[PDB]
Amino acid sequence: AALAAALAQAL
Repeated sequence: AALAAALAQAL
């Protein structure tokens, strides 16, 4: 989830 969240933001 952590990784999910961050990329959501990044992309």
